[PDB]
Formats: sequence, C-alpha cells, structure tokens
Amino acid sequence: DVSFRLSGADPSSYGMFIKDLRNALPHTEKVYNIPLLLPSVSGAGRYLLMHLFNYDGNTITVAVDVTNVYIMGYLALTTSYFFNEPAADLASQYVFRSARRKITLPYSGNYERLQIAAGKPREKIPIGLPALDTAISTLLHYDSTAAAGALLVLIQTTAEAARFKYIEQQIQERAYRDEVPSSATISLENSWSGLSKQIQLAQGNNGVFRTPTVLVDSKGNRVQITNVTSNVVTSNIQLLLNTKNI
Ligand SMILES: *[C@@H]1O[C@H](CO)[C@@H](O)[C@H](O)[C@H]1NC(C)=O
Repeated sequence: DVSFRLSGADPSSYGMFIKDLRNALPHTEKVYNIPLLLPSVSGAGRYLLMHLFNYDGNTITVAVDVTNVYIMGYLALTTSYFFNEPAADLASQYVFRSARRKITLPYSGNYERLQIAAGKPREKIPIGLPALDTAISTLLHYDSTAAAGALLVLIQTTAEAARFKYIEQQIQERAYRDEVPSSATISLENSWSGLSKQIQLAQGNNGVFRTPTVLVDSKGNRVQITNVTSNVVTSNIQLLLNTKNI
C-alpha cells in the first residue's frame, strides 16, 4: 500500500505519496476526466492502509475507505483506534485484527465533531509536513483530545490533498513550515461532496451544474462554480465521491 516517510521528506516525495494514494483508490469510470470512486466495495478490499513514518521512524498505519477517502481508524504499535461510528466499527472487522487491544475514540470522525473534541476550528490548526510529523507522534501515544487535533491535520495532509491538487500544493508550500489553511482550502474541503455531485449531474446537462457551488478563492472572494470549464473542475479536483453515496 502507500508509504510516506517524513525523514527526508521534501515537496517532491510528498507529491509522490499523494499520487500513490490517488492511484491506490479504484475506479472504473471517469467523469469529465476525473476518476469516479466506486459506489461501494465489499471485504478488506474496501480499505486502503497507509504507512506513515514520523521523522524518527516510528510508524502508524491508517485505514482509508476507498470509496470516499475517509479515515476510519489507525493502528499504533499493538493498539488500534476507530471512530465512534457504525462505518468505522464495521471497518474494524477487516483491519488491525492482530492488534493486541482495540480502542474506540469517544467521537465520530467528521471534521465538525473532531473540531469540538480538539477544542478548536481547523482555521486555527497549522498544517504542513512538520504538523503531519507531529500528528503522527501524537497518535502513537493515546490522548483523545490531542488525537482529535492530530486527525484533523492528518486528514488535511492526506485525504484532502488527494481530493484536490490545490491542497496538495498548499501542503507542499508548508513542507518546512506549518501554516493554518487558507479559507479557500477550507471552502474546498467542505465543497467536495457537492462538487462531486454537481460534476456528475452535468453529464446530462451540457456540463452545466443543476445547482452552482459556492467557494472562496485564494483571497477571501466568494465565487460561484456554475459549469465544468472552471479550473476547480479542469485542474483542481482529482477524485469524485460517487453520487451513489450522497
Ligand atoms: C461557465 O464558466 C465560465 C468560467 O467559469 C463563466 O465565465 C461562464 O459565465 C459560465 N457559463 C455559463 C453559461 O454559466
């Protein structure tokens, strides 16, 4: 599966990791040239395992649902941790079975619940490769409040980077220094579902969205995406959540 080593990591090798990750997610069709994620999968095949090594070489393995790129849990040494979610729970039936013990975090994994558990919105959580290296370290040794914050960083530096090229780029700019995410980045992260959907709906509407998706650009300006010619569709978005999951 996909490995990433923070020791010696530079924008080039991170880009290689994000590409491996995108390439590990299965799809049969493409919609306007963007890989479409499957409606569902059955078995251990529904999950991808990422090996993340922090600067010092200590590792966690993270489980990602390959149909929506959600993190469902992770393994840290002999302990597995999963979110307080039916899906997450179901996932524990296929990975990290050889874990000595299994812990279930008090909270579910949506960005909103994790933000509460962490005690802060992600508009204030610095992300980047250094932050990812810290996140990894934080999850090795249990603390659930710390973990909520580290997961928000991990999700943004992996799942969200995979889904959007602009975000993978933001993280590359923060390869040797963390910075909180731009509003644009937040807007994007929040618009994945809608965008994935509106892009799929335009196949029978001449490339025009039933409903326009509102974002903020790389400077605080609210803009509307009405059709697939926009750069967010042509250049930015790299994966589509199958509408059979929206
Ligand atoms: C399509 O998108 C372009 C570029 O974003 C925009 O300028 C144009 O007005 C849109 N066309 C329609 C018919 O919505």
